[PDB]
Amino acid sequence: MLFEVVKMGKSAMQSVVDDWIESYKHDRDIALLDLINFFIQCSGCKGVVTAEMFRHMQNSEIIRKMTEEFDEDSGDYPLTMAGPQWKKFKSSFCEFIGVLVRQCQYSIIYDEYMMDTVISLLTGLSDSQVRAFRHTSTLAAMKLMTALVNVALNLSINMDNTQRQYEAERNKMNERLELLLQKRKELQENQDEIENMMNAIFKGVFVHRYRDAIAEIRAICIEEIGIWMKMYSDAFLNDSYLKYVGWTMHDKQGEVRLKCLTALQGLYYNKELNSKLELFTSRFKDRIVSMTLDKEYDVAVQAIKLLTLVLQSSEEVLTAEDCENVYHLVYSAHRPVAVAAGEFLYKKLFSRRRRGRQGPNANLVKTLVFFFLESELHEHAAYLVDSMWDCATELLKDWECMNSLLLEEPLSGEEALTDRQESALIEIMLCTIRQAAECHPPVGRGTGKRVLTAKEKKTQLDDRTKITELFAVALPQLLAKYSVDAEKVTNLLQLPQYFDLEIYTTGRLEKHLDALLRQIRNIVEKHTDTDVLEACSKTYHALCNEEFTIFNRVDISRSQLIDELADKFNRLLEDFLQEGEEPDEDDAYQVLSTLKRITAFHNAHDLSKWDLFACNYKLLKTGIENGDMPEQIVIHALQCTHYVILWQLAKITESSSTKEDLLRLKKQMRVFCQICQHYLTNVNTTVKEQAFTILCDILMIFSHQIMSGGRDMLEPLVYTPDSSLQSELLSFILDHVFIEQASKIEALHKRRNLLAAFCKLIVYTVVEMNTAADIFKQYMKYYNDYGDIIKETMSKTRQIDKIQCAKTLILSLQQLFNEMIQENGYNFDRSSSTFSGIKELARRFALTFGLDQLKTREAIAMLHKDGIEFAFKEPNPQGESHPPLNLAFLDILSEFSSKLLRQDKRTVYVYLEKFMTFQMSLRREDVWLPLMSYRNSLLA
Amino acid sequence: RKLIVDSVKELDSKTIRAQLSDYSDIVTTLDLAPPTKKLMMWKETGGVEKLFSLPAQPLWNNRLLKLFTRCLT
Repeated sequence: MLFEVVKMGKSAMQSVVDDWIESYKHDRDIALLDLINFFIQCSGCKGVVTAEMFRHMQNSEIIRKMTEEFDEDSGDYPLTMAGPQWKKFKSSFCEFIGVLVRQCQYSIIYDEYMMDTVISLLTGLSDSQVRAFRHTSTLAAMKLMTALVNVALNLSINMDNTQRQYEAERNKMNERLELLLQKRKELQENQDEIENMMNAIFKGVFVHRYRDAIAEIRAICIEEIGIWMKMYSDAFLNDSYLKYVGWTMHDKQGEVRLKCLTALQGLYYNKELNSKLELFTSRFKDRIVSMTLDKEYDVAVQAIKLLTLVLQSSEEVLTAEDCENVYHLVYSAHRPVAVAAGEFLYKKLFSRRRRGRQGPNANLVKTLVFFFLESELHEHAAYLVDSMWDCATELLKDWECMNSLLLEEPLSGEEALTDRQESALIEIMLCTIRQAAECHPPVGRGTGKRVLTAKEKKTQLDDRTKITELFAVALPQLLAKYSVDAEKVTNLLQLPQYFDLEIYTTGRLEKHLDALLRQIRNIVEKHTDTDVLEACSKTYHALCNEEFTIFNRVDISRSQLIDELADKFNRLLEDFLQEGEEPDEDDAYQVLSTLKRITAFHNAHDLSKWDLFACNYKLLKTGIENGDMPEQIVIHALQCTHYVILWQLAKITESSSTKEDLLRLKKQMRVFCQICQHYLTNVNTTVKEQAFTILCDILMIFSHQIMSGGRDMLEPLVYTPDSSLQSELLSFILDHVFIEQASKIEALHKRRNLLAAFCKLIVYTVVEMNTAADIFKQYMKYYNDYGDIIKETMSKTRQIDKIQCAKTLILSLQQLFNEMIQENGYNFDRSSSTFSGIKELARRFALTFGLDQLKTREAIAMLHKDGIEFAFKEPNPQGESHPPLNLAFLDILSEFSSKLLRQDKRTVYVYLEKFMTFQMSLRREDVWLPLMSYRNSLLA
Repeated sequence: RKLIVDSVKELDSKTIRAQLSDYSDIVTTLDLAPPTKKLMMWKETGGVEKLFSLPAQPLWNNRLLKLFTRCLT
């Protein structure tokens, strides 16, 4: 059968078609019945059109009879069926239609029988209410017209060629004219016949199916209209056909919108077809710019792509305001749309388009700096660079021009760059260098875990080599020029991390290393900004790599720097801490400055040869004895002592360490914890926060986990926290994290960090799990802010001990009920928001026990037994008959009554009987209703 | 029967006219990527996994950092 052969996909369609054409020539009715049965069977209909039906019945009655005989196992029709066999079927169906027209193009198509029969059947099935028939019949008619457009295009080519010959004949002047004139007449009858067939499909199927309820049928029609106007633009690119695309651009479904954009991009690839699309662009330019910010990002990508195509053909159509909206898409969170916007920006301000400031890309670098400054959406250039990376690689990787704009002097006639423009260029250069050296996009703009290809690795190596050679000489010069500016110095000091250090010894550029080291030493001795000092310390660590031969030189420089800093600290402290006298603000400024620098270098560098614990302990001890020590000195002294104790623990790993070292470390760590506990009660909030962070960290490092992993020599160094410290740490969290509901978003991140620290101590069994009750009770009230941290803590604790977590959860709900009865009092309404909110946390907590219902039997049973005793605890002072105080609490417990397995249900009621008399079993709404609910929850 | 028979085969002219008037349901605003360098770093080190894996006080040497990461089990 025809359908079966097309589905099998074994024979060539031309053989299938030629076989049928041979059969049609023998008897036409037999062949047309088979062609008709094909379209009906390609919809899934297992019925047959008998010759008697075709000869006597009408198309409408046949479709009715076929609907009744459509055996159906699923609502899936061939074109909906998923699978590779069915993907082959779609292309096989479309190809059969094309081949049939191609083969019957010169003779059968003009017989007034076949095409009319096919178009009539297709139009009838395109009006059917069965999606199977309509979808299939629409696809067939749409493909038939694409094929008929081809015959019209071929007929037009022949008539133009024939007409050209007729002009020549009359010019040269004949039976030649007569025979040529007959060709013209014959081709006109043929062209008229094809146009009539095409209008029948357009006015019978397309006019109605472009508005079909099902989006799939609408997209089929939109796709085909694009093909026709691209194929035969001289008869299909008028506004009477383009009007349909404009209306469908406003479609609710994005699949259909994507097809409209793709159809219009096909027309803009040819620049000749411009005069026709000009009026349409003018009317719908607004909608296309609006589709850039589309809910579906895929449609957005195509809209920016189509605007880029419009920019190429005609630039005046888009006004600056419209272009500005697209420029704002460079800083988008979706890389695909940002990359598409980068291409539009490249083709609008950069693509349009000697060494140094005179270099060819100098103007384009200045143009990019001007754009970043005129767009106050972002303060860093990371996303602008990532978006324009695949398009402006030459400009972005031209670091000689960028370095010449920052170091070389302005040419006569060139206006200088302002400090803001120079700061902008340094941000752009650092960003280009980072993406070149580390071939990964910024956060949010990629997975960041792609295996690099061979070319990617070769590109990375050549980029790093070029970066190292150029900035090995330039970085010293740049730091000397912008040393006073903290923002500029911070950015510039990050460059050495992206360098091939071996280039210094393979390239004899060691004199440049000496200069880089001097400027870092110079900046440290002049700046007090924490970020400048963090950069200097981290740059030194990168340079201090024992895998590179340059290590000896950089170790000498680091040692010389710490020698000077430590010497000054010791001589300043001897006079600052002198018993008596008064502390000049000058002395404290000098002390804070030197402590700040040492704390920075102590985080990444050892510095243990310069014993600093004694100095830091004296400063902190004086604050506890006097009380007037500047807050900032206290913060830096606490941080520095943390690093002193941490660097000593790293050296003890070597068995070469004696018991004196372990015993000295224990005494030093124990003294520090007491100093931190004192500042946790300080009046300055910053000092309280610093002490908490350092204490939480030191308690994790010096915990029982220091003995795990075969490190049993560190058993003497384990520090267990006392109940006093545990209570003080909880007080800080309940006062500085759960407070009364730009700086807001920053304070959120700081408070989230502080909460994570305490939660880490609970999940690593450093502090008791009963302390988590306060955090657990604040789940719902602070869900938008700390919910993730609390949920992680609850999950982690459930793995440590489900039974203990169950008890911790009940205490939190027990605590919130106590607070309501402290305000609303015992006589409170059971419809109040506070009770209702408390009832809501119970529902959420119940949801977290569902996992492993057969493994959480003991935890849920404990919850009930723990809460039953809280409800029946304080007896009614009025009388031993009036309901018990807090009896209302069991209304909160009723929520967990579902998780109890039926066998566990019976046992918990037995526990209830012990706290309930048969007299207590009296029916009243007088607070006796609460208990009735919990009893009824467990009874069924 | 399981045959997908559809009573409404086309869209109404009021629906088409309404779509040509309002397109708010299918448009949206701009999602800007981390605007400040600190917000970029918080996107990298501000998630529950990173918070429960990294120290509260930044450690810039991996030797000092290993002392904390060794205790995270």
